[PDB]
This record gives sequence, structure tokens and C-alpha cells, in this order.
Amino acid sequence: AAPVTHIWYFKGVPSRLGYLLDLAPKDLEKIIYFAAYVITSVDEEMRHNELSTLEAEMAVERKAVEDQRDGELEARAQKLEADLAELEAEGAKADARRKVRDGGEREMRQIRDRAQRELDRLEDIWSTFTKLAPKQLIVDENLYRELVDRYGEYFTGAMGAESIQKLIENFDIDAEAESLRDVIRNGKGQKKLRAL
Amino acid sequence: LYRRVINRNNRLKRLIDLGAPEIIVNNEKRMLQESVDALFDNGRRGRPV
Amino acid sequence: GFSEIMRSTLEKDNTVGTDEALLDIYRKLRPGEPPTKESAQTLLENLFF
Amino acid sequence: GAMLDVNFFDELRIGLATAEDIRQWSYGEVKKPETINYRTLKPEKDGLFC
Amino acid sequence: DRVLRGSRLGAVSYETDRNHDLAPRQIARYRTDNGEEFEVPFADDAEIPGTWLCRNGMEGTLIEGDLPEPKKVKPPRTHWDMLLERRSIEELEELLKERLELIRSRRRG
Amino acid sequence: EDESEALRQARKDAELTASADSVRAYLKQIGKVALLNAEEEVELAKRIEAGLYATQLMTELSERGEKLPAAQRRDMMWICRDGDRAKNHLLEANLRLVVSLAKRYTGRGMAFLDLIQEGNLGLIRAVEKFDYTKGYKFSTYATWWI
Repeated sequence: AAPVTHIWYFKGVPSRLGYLLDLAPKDLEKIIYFAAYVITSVDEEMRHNELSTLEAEMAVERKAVEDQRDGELEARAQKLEADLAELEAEGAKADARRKVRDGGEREMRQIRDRAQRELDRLEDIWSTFTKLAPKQLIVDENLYRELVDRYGEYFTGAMGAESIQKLIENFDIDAEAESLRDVIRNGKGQKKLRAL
Repeated sequence: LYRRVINRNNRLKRLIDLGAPEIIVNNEKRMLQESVDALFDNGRRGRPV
Repeated sequence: GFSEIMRSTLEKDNTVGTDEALLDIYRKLRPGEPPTKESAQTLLENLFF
Repeated sequence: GAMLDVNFFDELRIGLATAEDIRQWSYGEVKKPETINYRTLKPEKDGLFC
Repeated sequence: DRVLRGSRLGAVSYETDRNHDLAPRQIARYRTDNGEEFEVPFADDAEIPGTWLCRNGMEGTLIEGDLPEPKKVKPPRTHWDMLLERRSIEELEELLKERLELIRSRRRG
Repeated sequence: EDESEALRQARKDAELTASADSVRAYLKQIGKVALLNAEEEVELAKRIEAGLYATQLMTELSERGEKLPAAQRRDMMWICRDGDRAKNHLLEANLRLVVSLAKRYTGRGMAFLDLIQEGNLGLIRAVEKFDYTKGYKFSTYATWWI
């Protein structure tokens, strides 16, 4: 009721599926036991058109994110002025009047670190969507889910043996054949050995 | 081994007929894949059946 | 103090902090589990004592 | 070639069999894990010995 | 303890493989749903069924358009049936109205 | 130290593991979503029954029925989809109890993951036939079917 990869063409050394798709065997076992997705196809025209419109969109999104972050800065500044009103208006200690300010600065540091970490996650997912290409693995499930529900067009990505069947479906032996013939013609070194 | 493969395949077909969340279906398909691996060469990939 | 090779591995350890080594041991032995320092702390007690 | 293999061969072409070749080989899709009926000791319908 | 005498559950009766005369047999050309034709050799005095389980594993019907109309069984039980066998019409209508007001309070407040 | 970035970095490296133990892979998978409480289960059963009746009424009006407004059609379609989303939320929430039950039925005939999978199918059956108006916790009723 769902396809299956033969174990002889996967697990034996060298992995014949691994050579036929130029995937490492670690990647192959990560795909065909549903541990990590694979981008089986991608678009180009919708990719570059909505790359323009969506780089504008993610700039808008990062602008709203920075609005949230400096709103958190304003809230921390107001709470720090409350720490001022509770530390240097009544009778307070020498260093306990400043430990509340240092704790407020600690709160701001972790708050901007949280906003920075989701900023880096959004930047990472945009970098991934720009560098999207077939035969690419995507580990870290949550990143794949965010990538799918943001940009569910422009690419298809499955997981496991049906994705492998789709990959062999979208694979010219003649294109890879002439590519490797040219590489063994021109190349050298480790690239020559792997290409052979 | 044939009984294992027949069992897991029929259960997977039932699960897709039922409509199941992604985790259960993926776990079932991985179980089916490991069953066919055990059938063609047991003890090859990891723990022998 | 006398041991030369132990001195060279003393300077060549690149990890200070006891729990910083405990998470290193847990990460090498376990991997596939969070640090959760007390779980690494009891494990080295559990595995040998 | 041969199906009962009367003794005149020249080659044994091995080959990677496709899904059409396998479902053209077979005589029926087994779809039940029941091996032999527990009491009458006869092969079941659609079982592994059917 | 035993002598290890095996026997599969089968009978062996050795007659001569005669090929000069047999029983006369017709041929039914069954056809599946996915355009697949299969042939079953049935005897002459033999009721040919309209459908047949062929090697493809699907219920191949006979290619002559007899169409005996078996008028098959009901669908077994749905989750709607499991809901309806313990709830009420105005109960489900009330829950529908509640969640409809909830989507009002969600979208437009 | 919770906010020591080497610790959460090593956690982020430890979730990037091969884990050829397929049982451990499935357990790491089901350890992702968190567990519910009684009001959560009540709300989920509300969403399930509401979306069930919504897709039933939409099936009824699909045959010869009222030409739906786009707005009413949209909100009832969202209700229908949210019901099954809550249903999948419920099943993925209570996978852990299924593992807790099937961890003791092992060691005789069946393997472990087959037991876990058939427990999951029983969990699907239990959340199909589960009523929330009886005022009992869901695990009480689901234990029988699992």
C-alpha cells in the first residue's frame, strides 16, 4: 500500500542508490526510514518572482518583529524606571538598589536574545528557501513545517520510499552520464575517484 | 517474515483508509520498510529479527 | 605531579567545569538525549557505582 | 524462455525485476496472514498457502 | 523420541497423464476495473459467476454485460454514526451554533 | 545552568541523531507534543463533534441544497477543518498512554512496535466513540479500547 526500497541496493557497500542519486548513505538511511524529509522537486520561475515579493514580505515581517522587540525594550525601560522609583526614591541599600537594575538588564538581554533567536530562525528559513534545490535533505521537522506552511508552492517535498521513487522518476541517466563523462575527462583527484 | 509483512501492510492500508495523523502513518510505513528489509536480508540493517 | 603524560593530558583537556565535562561524557555515550545536568550527574554514578 | 526447463539452454540472463514483472509473475495477491486452519489442517482462502 | 517422519498435508495419487480426451471446458474472459482482462477455463456444465477474484487481486467482472447487480452491503460504521448514536439533533445544532458564535468572536470579535 | 548555550546547543545536536533503534526513533517522535488536561479534552471533543456535524450538514446541503454564502461556507469549512485538526491533536497527544499500556503486553508473540501500532488503532477507535458529557477523563474511557 506504499512503496519500499530494496535493501540490497541501499545497504550494501557501495550503496548503489547512493551513487545513482549521489547521496551519502547517512542521508539515504535518514530518508528511507522517515527520519528526514527530502526536497524532491522545486520551481524556478515562481521561485524568483515570489523571491522578490517574499523578500519584501520577510523584510516587512522582520520590521514588525523589530517593532515587537523595541516595544519589549520600551516595556523593560518602563519597568526599569519603576525600579528607579523603588530603588532611589525610598530608603534602599547601596547594591540592592542596583541589583534590581542589573536584573532588569538581564531580563532585557534574554528578551532581545529570544527575539534575536527567532530573528535568526526566520533568517535561516529565508536562506533555506533561497538555497532550495532538489536532492536536498531537511532535518529538524519544525523548520520543514514552517517552510511548508509558508512556501507550500515552489517545491514539493516528501519523505521516504515514495520520495525515492519520485527522485528516480525525475532523473535522467543520460544527463548524469554525460556530466560524469565530462568530469572524468577534465577533473582529477578525489573528484575523479568519486566520479568514476 | 511473510506474516509480518502481510500484517503491517494490511494495517497500513487500514490506517490510510481510516484517515490517521502523520506520526502513526509514518511509523507504520517505517515498520513496513523494516519488515521488507528483514525479509530480504535479516540482520543486515541493525538489529536482527 | 610526577606523571608527564598525565600532565600533558591535564593541559590538553580543552574542557573545564565538572558538569561541562559531564555533558561531554553524556553526549558521547548517550547521544539522542538532552543534557538535563542531574540526569548526566546520576548516570556516571549509576553506570559504575 | 522455458517454464518447465527441458534441457536446452544457453544463457541465464539475470535482471533487476520491475513491479510489472513481479505482478506478471504471480498467480494471485495473497492478502491474509492465515497459514493453515487450526482445526481442519487445510490451507486457508487467500492465506500464505492458499 | 520419534523417527522424524514428515508429511505435508497433501495426497499423491499416481495416474497416467492422459491428454487424448478430457472434460470439455469453456473460457470466461473476466475484466477488472483497471482495464485488465483475465481468462478462467470453466467447464461446460458450470455456472459462470459474474465476478471473480483474478490474479490481479481485484474483483474482475465478466466482460459480457450480464451485470447481476449484487447490491452490496451498507458502509460499516462512520464516526458520524458513532456521534449520532449517542447525541441529539438539537444537541449538535446547539454545538454548531456555539462554535459559530465562537468563530464570530474569533474573526470579528 | 539552563541558559548555558553549550547545553541547549548539545541538545540541538542530540536531536540531530541517526538513532537506528526504530523504537527509540518513534519514542523521540512522540515525545514532541505535550500532554493535555480536562478542559483541553472537553474543548477538543467539542471541536470534533462540531466539525463532524458541520461536515455532515455540508454533505446534506451539498446534495441539492441551499446555495451557501461564501462567508457561511468559509466559516463552516474552517469549523470542519479545525475539528479534524483538533482530532489529530488529540491522538498525537495521547500516543504516550498507548505506549504505557503496550509496554507491559510485550514479550509474548508480537514484537514491540506492532503492539504500539495496534494500540494506536484502538486509540483511534476510542476517540471515535468517546463522549465528553459523561464528565470523566479521557484516559479512563480510552484504556478499555486500547
